[PDB]
Parts: sequence; structure tokens; C-alpha cells
Amino acid sequence: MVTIRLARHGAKKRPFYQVVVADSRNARNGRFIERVGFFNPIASEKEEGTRLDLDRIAHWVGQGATISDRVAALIKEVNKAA
Amino acid sequence: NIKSAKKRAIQSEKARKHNASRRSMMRTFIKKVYAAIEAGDKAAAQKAFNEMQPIVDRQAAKGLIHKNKAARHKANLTAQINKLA
Amino acid sequence: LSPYLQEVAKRRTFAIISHPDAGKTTITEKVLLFGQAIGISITTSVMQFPYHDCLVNLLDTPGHEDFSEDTYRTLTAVDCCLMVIDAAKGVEDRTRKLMEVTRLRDTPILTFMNKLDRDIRDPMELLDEVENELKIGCAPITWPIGCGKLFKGVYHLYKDETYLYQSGKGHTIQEVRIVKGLNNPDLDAAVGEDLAQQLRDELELVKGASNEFDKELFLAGEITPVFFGTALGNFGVDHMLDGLVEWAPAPMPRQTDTRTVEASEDKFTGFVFKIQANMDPKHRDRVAFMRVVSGKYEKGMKLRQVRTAKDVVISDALTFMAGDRSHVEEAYPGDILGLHNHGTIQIGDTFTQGEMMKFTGIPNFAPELFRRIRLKDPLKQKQLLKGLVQLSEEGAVQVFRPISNNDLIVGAVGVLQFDVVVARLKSEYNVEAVYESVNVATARWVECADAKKFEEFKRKNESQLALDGGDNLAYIATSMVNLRLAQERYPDVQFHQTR
Amino acid sequence: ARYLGPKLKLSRREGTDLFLKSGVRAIDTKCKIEQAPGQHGARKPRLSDYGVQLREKQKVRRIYGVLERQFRNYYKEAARLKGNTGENLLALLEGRLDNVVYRMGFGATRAEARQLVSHKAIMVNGRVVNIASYQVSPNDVVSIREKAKKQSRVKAALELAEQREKPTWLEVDAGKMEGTFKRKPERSDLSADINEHLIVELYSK
RNA sequence: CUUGCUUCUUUGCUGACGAGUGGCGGACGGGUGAGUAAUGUCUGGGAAACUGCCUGAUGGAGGGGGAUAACUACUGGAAACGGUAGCUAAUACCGCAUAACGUCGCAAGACCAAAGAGGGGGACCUUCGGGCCUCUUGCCAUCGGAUGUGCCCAGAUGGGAUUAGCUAGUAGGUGGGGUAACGGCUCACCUAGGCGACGAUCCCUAGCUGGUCUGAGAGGAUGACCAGCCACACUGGAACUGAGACACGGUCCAGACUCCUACGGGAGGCAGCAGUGGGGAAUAUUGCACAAUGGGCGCAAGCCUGAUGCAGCCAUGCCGCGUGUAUGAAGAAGGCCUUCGGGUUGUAAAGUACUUUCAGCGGGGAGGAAGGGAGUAAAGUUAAUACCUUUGCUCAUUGACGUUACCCGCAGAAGAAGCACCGGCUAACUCCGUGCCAGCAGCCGCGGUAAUACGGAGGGUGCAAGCGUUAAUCGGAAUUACUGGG
Ligand SMILES: Nc1nc2c(ncn2[C@@H]2O[C@H](COP(=O)(O)OP(=O)(O)CP(=O)(O)O)[C@@H](O)[C@H]2O)c(=O)[nH]1
Repeated sequence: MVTIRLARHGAKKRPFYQVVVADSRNARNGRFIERVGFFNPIASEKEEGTRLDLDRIAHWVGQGATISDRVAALIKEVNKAA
Repeated sequence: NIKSAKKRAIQSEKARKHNASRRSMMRTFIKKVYAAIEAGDKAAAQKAFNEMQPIVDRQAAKGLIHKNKAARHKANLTAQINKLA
Repeated sequence: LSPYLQEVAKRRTFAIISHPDAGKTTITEKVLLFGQAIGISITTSVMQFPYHDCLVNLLDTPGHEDFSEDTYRTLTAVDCCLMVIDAAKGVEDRTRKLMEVTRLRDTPILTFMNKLDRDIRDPMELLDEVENELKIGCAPITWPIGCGKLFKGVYHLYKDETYLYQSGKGHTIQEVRIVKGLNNPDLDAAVGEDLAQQLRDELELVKGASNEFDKELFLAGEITPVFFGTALGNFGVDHMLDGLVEWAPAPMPRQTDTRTVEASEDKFTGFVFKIQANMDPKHRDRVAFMRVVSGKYEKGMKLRQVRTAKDVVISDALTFMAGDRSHVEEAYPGDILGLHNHGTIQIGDTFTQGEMMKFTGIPNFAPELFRRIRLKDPLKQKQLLKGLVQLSEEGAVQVFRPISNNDLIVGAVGVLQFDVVVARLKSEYNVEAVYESVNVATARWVECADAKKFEEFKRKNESQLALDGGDNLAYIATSMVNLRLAQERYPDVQFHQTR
Repeated sequence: ARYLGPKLKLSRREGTDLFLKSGVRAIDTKCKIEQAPGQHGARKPRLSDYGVQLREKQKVRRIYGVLERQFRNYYKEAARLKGNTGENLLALLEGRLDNVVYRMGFGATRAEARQLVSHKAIMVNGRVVNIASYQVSPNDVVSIREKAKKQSRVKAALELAEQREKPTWLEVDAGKMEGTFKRKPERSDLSADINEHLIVELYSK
């Protein structure tokens, strides 16, 4: 089963997640098909806080990927009319 | 080892007779048709093939056979019974 | 009428103190029978009990003069007192030292005259010896039959029950039939007429030359009751259990620096008594015997080390069910635990949940410096450079390290250092160190002075220091004249004894 | 980290004035300069190639207050930039925060400027920095916070700033102690005496 | 007995829930590199394939039966752990109907499956068990998509020729069987082939790689931590269940080692997290919590998670800060040298004026927090303003770290500096004590009564909470020369 999920990179007390498409049986930092965008939870207001390419995400939705709760919250953050 | 999920062991014991017993009767019907191959009677071979076909397709339906083993049995056994006839 | 205090009342303490060669081990082994649980004297054992009515704990101790530095601080743990006195031994200097201990805290005392298979003097002579050499009265209840091997019965007065005895019952639990009456001529025929008349005359002398029982004066221990019977014949200790239920009170409050903390409050007061010389199958854990009389346990409770002031989470707590260190179990307050300490907690380190005060314990003494460690088979010194430091935190052993890295002194407060020599033959103990005669005299008085002033004290005689168990530096003790020069040197100190 | 010792013996050892003991007072002549680094100062050394390279390295290090490993890191950051290594190394040494505070006149000596940076007084772009290893970006503004402004220690030491060259690549306000950083310094502007070529030849091996 | 205040037997009728049947997970997560020189890994292709959980499309989901655990009565065993005789349910099991682009077959033709549950309710109908209407979810069959796994070929991936012949299911073919699938994968027959000096067979060693260190580059060692694959789970072998294991915390058999026994027989496998014995020079805590991520199950709430998020220890490595700053000559006391004039330690110390970074104490205090629960409104759905999905909106809220990061205040320079070297290489000099003795040393080497080399004193130099020694890799070493030697 494919899924779109965060990967938990960064340092101790310095999180930096990687939204990525991967199988559920693989590891969190393990093998992935391809990466699309990123998220930084400590990215308070500066030049860039979140990049997220919606084309490949819509392509993986067209394939059957299960979106997790944080990635769905990022989809509701990157709104089509906002 | 002590495990709360040891139920999958003895239930597989509950499997290893019954499903295999079905497999048992399956292959004996197949062997019966081989007796017709050692008999030379094409009518008895056709009767044995008609007897073994729906039960081996039912065994292919219940997850025991992946419907390519039994397909191979139907194929080569049909080839034998129309080469003999 | 909450059940919490109702089973606080069902938790009682009797440790066991006696003379050497009196029968501690046999009577504890036979009280293991009475609850359906089942050199000389080098261990301490705790038996909680699977007993029916209450749950009364035990706490054994080595009985000698060179031994029994355990019991000076664990008779403070135990509310009551059991005495075991033999007739051939009598009231000796061991018993006078134990009564000097027990008079300081006024413990209720029930005594038990042991060895009824041997020869025993007259009972009035023994009670006069007790009441003269202890200056403490007594009230007898029974007296068995005759002298020598003729002891075959027990005659109660406040219970009016006459029991008989059968021989050879040390292995199995057997019952002897009951005769109710006191003036029964069939009892005189079964026992012997003239001996029973002598026993009735002695009971009349008891009724005419003694007193009755008390309840408010039993708490102070002025008139201490006695009990009779043997420890091998499976007979005399079976009647002890009813007295343990009926006579012993609730576990008393104990003194702190502020006031006495009762057995109905919270903030668990379980400080550590011994760090006992452990048997080592795979681990040490050292031991933690405690005083958790106040407060019912929790499985995930978080204790507070007061002397280091740290919130330490301890979830594992061993209960001593029938001697074996049982599973992770919580209990009712009035019990003694065993925890898993790794070089962190010494003797008497207090515990509360925020009351940052101290008790009035630690009666431990100053040692007498015996010889050395000279390390025969000098391979792998690390088993004694670690495993004797494991024993150095204890009240009996305090290892002294001089600067020259050889000739390490074993601290003994007693004389018999055969305990450590036998303890050198364990899984992590393989070095022999046979003894000889080397003279180091007087006790190494431990002292650690305040800052900016002990630095020059280290500087002026830098070849005359010695590391201790726990990173201390006493001075060095070769003679009394050097201690006089040390007192002449004026080491002003925030003094702590550590002994 | 810091030397915190005989900051006057080092100028006698190198011979040139390292500006460690600058102070409110002028050129001292109170330590018998150029003729006594120590006990055996009358000796004339052989003074070889590795000798003059090491003396040049120690001279630049005790001018700029940088330790050996940190200066090797600055050389690694100098060899990677554009242009040439020797100009880049001195630009990185000038880009230290304490050197900027020293050129502004906010403190008499360099150690006093380092102490002024360290004790929560020097603030660049509204962000306070205590460690002197901050790489000063171009087009910044350095100042002193109001709770640490003019407790006289910046004041008289500013008068020494009236006696210095007052270089072109930075401007001080001198009314509210608000400096202004500008473009990177040219090689032909900073002190005109120190030799980067011996440092390059030393760290090339 | 304060007669609706309390005491209390029945009662699955509810919220929920030991044990049992069943579904899923246990094949992921975690640990080690023992074995392995190609059955492994990497790079690049390929077909003779499977694929639960995810999802799209098209149809079905009709009608029945028999057992069984749990539960009862007896009974074997100390325990582990059952047996006999009955009762019962299911999404457990098995037939019957029914099929298509599904399976076989050149076609005609033959055969192949299931399971229902939860919420709300208008009319009708209620033997008052409920049908019926709607929504959600689950099941069966096919075509697919993605993922993961299985399989084949080429190249590359250590040394030894003091390893030159190896192979008999061996090499290939035909036919039978077997695998989700090609396949000597396995059997019957036929021929004598197949590999090999461009290192076949044998021995030793070794997990492979992305990468790490060094090196201008080419190269050399390594691959410990992060990550992918492979292999293993005290040793060996074997199968079942399951889509996926020929299986870490599954089964059986054989062997070794601890433990119990009432001695008839059984329990166990830390190369999991912790922790222990032994080895070694060398390596940690028997800690907190699902607060966040991920995994498993459930519609959801909730449950587990020694992965993880952390906490404790170790200067093991890197980085930063401090141990005061300015001023201060009688150029004080003491030490060392001396040509005994004086110099050095030395603005160093004492004194004076400020400051308190970091520790100690006392108070505020973010962020890692998204969600989830209750209530309300609107839009879908439907007969339905009822149920359910989604979005605003109101309330109570969810932190182990945590006595948190960070900020303010109190006090007092107050609590905080060592290690190597000094003949050259390579940064720095004298005096005293032995005397080819004690001794130093990485190489030239010193010490034989005037030692800048041993030991001590003073001083200086270098690094800095680290400093020296030892061990390993590379460079210098073009002293392995392919770049780049004879
Ligand atoms: N016949 C008989 N012998 C007894 C009795 N009680 C004790 N003994 C004997 O006396 C000796 C006491 O042994 P032990 O139980 O070790 O004494 P102890 O009191 O534990 C010694 P310590 O005071 O040091 O702890 C043993 O030899 C034991 O057999 C008794 O009631 N009868």
C-alpha cells in the first residue's frame, strides 16, 4: 500500500519533515519512490515556509495513495482558492 | 514460547487435515484418470474427466489451487484423452 | 472504618534477637511451616508470610558480639522484640547488650525459652536470674514437665488448655490430642501422678509469687511475658502465633526532626537500613530494606531522594515472599521491600514526597583496623577493585585505599573477617588474600573540612593521605599521637561521621 | 579560548606593535620594545624561511586574536572564495564582529571590544550577538542597546577613535553610537604592513 | 425503617467486558554480520509471474445443511495439559441455483463464488422474532493502476599457481511431474558434452553498496553511526497456516546447556530494549510516555509500540563561553641567575574603581499541538427538517521532556586552568645534584666530575577543558612509477 507521509529528518529539537510517497511497510527514513515538496514546522514567517507540488500529489491520488492526517492538513493549508 | 496469539498455531492444525484432505481427494480423482490412461478405455477416460473437472475447479476456487496448476492438469489431461481417442 | 487502616492493624513486626547458639534459624524454619510457606549465622532474611489472620513480618540478624551491628539499626525498624534464652547459657553479656539496646526505645518483649530437649534448671531459679540480672519483671503462663527428657506437655493458665507432646516431629506437621481439664486424674495417669503434683505445686508457686498480665504496661515493656517449648519438636512454637496476634499492637510512629509520623499519613518514610552482603547469581542490587509503615504502595510511584533532593522513579519493588525474591508486587503498609540500587543510596538515606527532614537513626560504630589486601594470584585485580567497593558502602566493611596503590585495608568493626574471605569465592570474586599480622591501629576518624582550609592540609603531608570507600580522606591512623597532632592542626569542619 | 595573559610581551616578541596594549594612552615606550622579547633578547636568530612564516602567522594571529584551528578554518574559508586567497583571508579576518567594533572605536583595545561584545551590549540588525566569530554581512548596522549605552566605557575609548585613521569601509554616527557597515575592504587599505604571502606559503603544505 | 431514605436476591435488558470461536496483524517496525567469493551486492536491460491491505470501472450478493469451542456431568496429571457423553451461534465450514470479456479446449462445449452487519424512520404490515425505505461499511468474480516480492542475462565486485585440471544430474535435447512463473526444479530415454591460462576446481579472508578519511588529481585503506539489499535468530533439518515465512519473541524432530518434578514428564533460548558473568586496554540506565511521527486493529472513540520523542552517565569527537576588566612602582616580599653593579619572575601580585557572561537561589515563561470530544448553523444524501459525510463556528481541553529554551531580580571576583616541550628536525635558556651509574629517546643520539639532551629549581614557548603517549589509514612516498622508476 502506497501512502504520502512525513519522514522526520533534522536534528534533535530541530525537526524538519519530508513529505514523500512511499510504501507503508518501508521505514520512515527508508526507501521511497520519489520526493515531492517539504514541510518545516519551525518555519515561522520568513522568505519560505512550505513548498508543495500539487501536480504529482494529484497524480498519486489518481493512483490510489492514502493521504495521512498531517499531509491532508498540508493540503488544507495549500488551498485551491486561498 | 508463551504467546497470546498461539491460536493461529492450532487453527492451522485445524487446517492441515481438512484442506489437505480435500487436496488428497482431488489428486486421487486425478490419479483415477491416470488409471484410464493405463486402461485404454476412452469412454471411461471421458467419464473420469467429467467427474474430476468440477471438483478440481472448486478446489481452484477455494484458494488452495491458484487456477494455473489445475489449468495445467485440465490442459495436459485433455491432450492425453483426445490423443488416446 | 476504612479497610486501609484495618489492614494497617494487620501488619506487625517481630525481628528475632538472641544469644549465640540459641536457635534463630530453626524457629524461623519452623514458622515457615506454620503458614504453609514451605561458621554460623551469616545472612539476614525477611519472611513476609502467607499467614491466615494477619501478615506479621520477620527480619533475621547474625547473633554475635563481632556480628550484630545490623541489629543496632534494625531493632529501630521493628516495633516488638522476641528474646530466645537457653538454660545452659542463661542471661549473659549478649543479652545485657541487647537489653541495653531495647531499653532506649521501650519495645514490647515476648521471650521464648528454647532447647527443651536438653537439660534445664529450675524455672523459679531462671526467672529470678532474669529478674535480677535484667532488673525487669516477668509473668509466666505455662511450664513443661519435669527435667531432662521428661518435657512432654504444656499447661496454660489464662487459656486453661493442657497439651501433650510427641517425639520425632521435626520433619512433618502433626497434631497431638487435647485434654481440657486441669484436675483430670486421667491426665495424671497419662503423664505421671507425682510429677503432675509437683507441676501443680509449681503453678501454685507461680500464682503466689508473680503478677498478672498488663496491656498499657506491655507497650513500655516493664513486665515481659515468657513462653516455653522447643524449636525442634514442632510443638512449642505453634502456640506463639496466637500471642503474636493478640499481644502486639499497631506499628508505632517513629521520630523525625520535627515530630513523630503516624501510620495513617502519606509521604512514604522508607529509608534504607542495611546494604547487606549479597549473594550474587547474576546481579547485585545491593538491597533496600525499608520502613514503609506509612502509606499504601503504588506500582508507578516516584520516590524523592531527600539527601540528594532528586525525583527518582522506582517502579520495581521486590516482596520477600517465603525468602525468595518474588515478582513486582505492591502490598499493604507495614512491610519491608527490596529495591535495585547501583551505588547511589547509603545507610539511612531518607525518603518522603516533599518533607525534606531527617530521622534519628544510624547507630553504627567506629571500626577496628585489621590487616590488608595483598592479592595472591595477582591477575585480574578488578574483581576486588569493584566488588569490594560494592561491600565498602556497608556498615560492616569500609575499604581504605592508600596512595601507594597496594596494601588496601579491609575495614572491620568486628573481629571475624572470615565473612569477606568466604565472600571472595563467588561468581565475581576469585582472589584469595590470606591473612597475616600487620599493625594499623585506630579506626581512621573520617573528616572532610570546609573549603579553602583543607587544601594546605592536603599540601603539607601529601604522602599521608588515604582514599576511603565513597571518596573520603580521614587522616591516616597509625597511632594516637598522630591524631593528637591532627587535633593540634585545627581542622574546622562541617562534620559528618559516615559511620 | 582567550589568551588573557601578557598582552604586552607579545608585541616585544613580534617586534612590531600588535595594538594589544593600545589604551587611552599613546605609544608607551615602557617595555623596551624591539630589543627585549624575553631573557635572551640580545640574541640575533638565524631567521629562516619557516621561521619568518611562523612569525608572520603568529603576528597576524595575535593581531586578530584568532587561535590556530579557527585560523585554519578561516584559511579553508579563504581558499574557497573568488579572486585570490590572500585578499579573501584578510577580508574574512576583517569580517569578524569584534574587529568591526574595534574599528568603530567602541572600546580601546581588542580584548575590551571582545568583552563589550560578549556582555550583551553590541547589537547588529536588532539581534544581539555575544560571540565575536559572527561573520559580518555587507550592508548591516551595528549599535549598542539602550540598557548598556554609554556607561563611560564606550565614551573615553571613543576619543581614541579620534586619533585613528578612521577607515573608509565603515561609518560611525558618534552621536548615538550607531555604526554602519559597507562594502568589503580593499587589500591596499588595511594596515599596509602585514604579509599574507607567508601565511599562504605556510598553509600550502 | 427518616415508606420511597437505605438494605438486598434475581435479571445480558443496557454501558461495557476475563475466557472462547472468528477476521487482521504477527513476513512491518527492532537486533547482529556468524555464514557467503557468488546462490550475495551495485550498474543496465528483460519476460515465461504473483500482489492482502489502497483505488477505478463493470455485475452479483439467491436458497439450505452439518459439526465445534466456550458452557454442562464424570474423569487422567503435581504442574504443563487434556479425554469421554450432550447443547449452540457466526463475517467459521460445506453442498444446491447462477454466471460473464474468468479456466480448459482450434472451436463446439464443460466448469467455477459469496456475508452480512451498524445508525435513523413516513405509510403499509406486525404469529407483535420484525419485514420494509435510506445511508455507511464489509464480501465474491474479472479487467486494471501503483507498490513490494519472485525469476533470467551482460559488465563490475580480495589474495594465493608453493591450487592445473574440474564435472556424472555433469553439458544439452525429447517426454512426464512440479512451482504464483521460464527453468535438470525434479524423474524415464538419447548423445558426450560443459568449464579453463581473458585463472576452471581447491585454500584463506570478507557481508555488499551509496558513502567515510586522506590525497591537487589519479589512487590507497575503510564502509562504525544514516540509508537500500542480502543472510541469521543456541546448532542442524523439515513442513503447515498465511497473498507474502520454508519464519527473532510460530510448530515438530535430533544434539548441547540451565531449572522444576509428586520424578510419570516438562519449561527455556536477550546476534531486542535494559541489566549480569567471562573476555578485553576499551564502551552506558534493570528510567519516563504514546505529548508528536510511524506501524498493527477498530467506522470512530479508544488499546499496544524498549521504533520513536526524550531523560541519566562517559571531555569519546566538534563548537562556543568563562575562570575577570581598566588602572596600579616601592619597579614591595619570596624564588632563580650574577661580573653580586644588577637583571628576571613582573602590571605579574598587593591596593583602588567597575562588571557578573557561566554556576547558586527566587519569580514569569513560549514552541515542539496537528488533532480528537460535546454543542450549533449551512450544503449534500434521502420520502424525511431523522441518521451519516464535509466546512465554518461556540465551550472544555490533550506535554514525558519540564525544577524546559528564553527573560527579570538578589548577593558577592565571589565557585571554576590545566597538559606537553625547551640540542637539531620543530616554538623556547640558565643554575644545582649525580657521573658511560642512575637515566632519556620518533631519527641524528647524550650521560666517562663544567649535561642548553637524566633528575630538581627558575624562566620561556605551544595548545587549551583539554594536553601528551600508544594503535590504525592516507599524504609526504615518483620508496610499487597507469599519470609517475630503472
Ligand atoms: N534439640 C534441640 N536442639 C535445638 C533446639 N533449638 C536449637 N537447637 C540446636 O542448637 C543449635 C542452634 O542452631 P541455630 O539455629 O543456627 O542457632 P542460632 O540462634 O541461629 C545462632 P545465632 O544466634 O548466631 O543466629 C543447633 O545445633 C540446633 O540443632 C531445640 O529446640 N531442640
